[PDB]
Amino acid sequence: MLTEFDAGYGEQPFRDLCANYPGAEAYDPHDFRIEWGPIFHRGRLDGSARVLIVGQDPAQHETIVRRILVGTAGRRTQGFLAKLGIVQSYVMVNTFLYSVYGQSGGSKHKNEPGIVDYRNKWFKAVLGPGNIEAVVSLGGLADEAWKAWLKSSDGAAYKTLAYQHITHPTWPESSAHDSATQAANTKIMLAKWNAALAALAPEVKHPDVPTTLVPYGDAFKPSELVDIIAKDLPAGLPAWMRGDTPWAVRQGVDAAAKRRTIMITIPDGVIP
Amino acid sequence: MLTEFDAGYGEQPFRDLCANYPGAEAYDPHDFRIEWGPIFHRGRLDGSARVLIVGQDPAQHETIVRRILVGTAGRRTQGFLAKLGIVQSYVMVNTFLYSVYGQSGGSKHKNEPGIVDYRNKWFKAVLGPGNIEAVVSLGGLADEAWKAWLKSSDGAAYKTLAYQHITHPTWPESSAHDSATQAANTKIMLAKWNAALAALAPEVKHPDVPTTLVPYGDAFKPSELVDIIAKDLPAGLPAWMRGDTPWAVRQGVDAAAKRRTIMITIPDGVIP
Ligand SMILES: O=c1cc[nH]c(=O)[nH]1
Ligand SMILES: O=c1cc[nH]c(=O)[nH]1
Repeated sequence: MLTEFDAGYGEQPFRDLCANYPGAEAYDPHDFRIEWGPIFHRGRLDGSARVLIVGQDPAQHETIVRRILVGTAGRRTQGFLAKLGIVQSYVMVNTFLYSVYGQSGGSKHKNEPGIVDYRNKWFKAVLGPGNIEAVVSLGGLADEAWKAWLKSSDGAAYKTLAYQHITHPTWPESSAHDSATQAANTKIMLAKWNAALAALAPEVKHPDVPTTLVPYGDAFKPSELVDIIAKDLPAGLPAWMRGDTPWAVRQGVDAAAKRRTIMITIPDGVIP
Repeated sequence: MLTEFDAGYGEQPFRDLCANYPGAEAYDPHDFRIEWGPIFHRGRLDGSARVLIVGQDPAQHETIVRRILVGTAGRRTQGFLAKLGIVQSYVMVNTFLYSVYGQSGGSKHKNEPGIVDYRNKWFKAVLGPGNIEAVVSLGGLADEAWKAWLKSSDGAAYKTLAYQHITHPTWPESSAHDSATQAANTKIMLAKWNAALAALAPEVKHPDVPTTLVPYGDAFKPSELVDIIAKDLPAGLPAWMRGDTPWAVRQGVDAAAKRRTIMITIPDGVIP
């Protein structure tokens, strides 16, 4: 009928934010992939947001879509929020603007003023209206990011919020090699996720659709992997860039080659 | 004082346009690369527009920047407009939303009833404010596109509008293989261009900068290759995305793979 899209960052305070973002003076160019520029958010900036997701750092798919959480992690997160009856009314700022280069990480820089101060201005901007009913952090650094926000002047008012530390969507796969232990560490992730949902269900009193909580099983049921909605992607992008199939990856013979190149690859079935 | 960027298409009437665009029902999926989405424009949509550029079709350098004419062609067009003394005050629009898949030139469909009307839907919108001081078409289908606009109801008001059809900026390289023949067709494009500049310059009464008209020589002065300005690119996009060096190309072993894939590689010098 009509196809929805995220107009982007026209309205203040987001215009100045996207107009005045930090570079090498804050993010170390070797430890952070600043070469790809910053990806700022995913979701609503009009106030209709009820849940805030605090993620960790972008990847190759985010680098093309220019929105965060549009890969596997985001697709698992979508379903997580889908269980809360939340289908679009969300906001998702990543901790770090740029991706960590290695597991060396931003954790070497998690308390750097350049990173924290800027991130907090975004926190303040999305929470200002005060329509956020819950907060869900993805992983450890997201947690300390949310905590570091709360110990600040502007953050103190949000200590009563419904924050919830969550394990990082892809811990299973980055923690493990065999697929047995990965599934084993998937079962433990879903368990902790269920705990968080049980904790958050009562506090989200404005869902997009009223839905009674259906807990995760031992593994990811496909119904619980929801494609990113069109309203999240900028004008024109194709629906294969928000689908169930991977379409972006870094390529190179050595670590240097991989850092400079990305390959976009359209899934089979789009072209006749 | 910092970097700029294109908010996107959030103010009407452009958002509804970007929300209701034509797809396979208008652009033939075999002849057009509908697979990458439509790219809508480049430049100003706030009324500051002075020149309308009607280009032909997007390329790889337009599938990423999401803006049209951001490669060699755009950089030549950029240099062209600099001579009219306008450095930002422009609007750029293509004949086709999607790129042509082949050498034919997507002419077989140059008269569709879904392709043409939409292009005109944009024309009416960009001309609506009535501050457009000049029109420049790039190549044959660009030329025929402007004429097709003029033969319509809403277009009738613009037959008096200063218009110059010029050779498509990449005519030299798409014609021949030898450096010499490309070198031979060097002033044949400029000289023909100089006339259009001579013809429009007096009618471009509101430039961004008072500028002395300098006709083209026989070849492209490096100064006549102007990098695309930041305000044209969406928020966050790295400045290597709009530099003097190419950074995107199609790759594959057969024709099918090549249509599905795109390699982006960052130029040397971005990463220390
Ligand atoms: O943006 C992203 C992408 C993957 N994982 C995250 O935590 N954030
Ligand atoms: O946008 C573009 C890019 C290349 N050539 C064109 O005609 N238009």
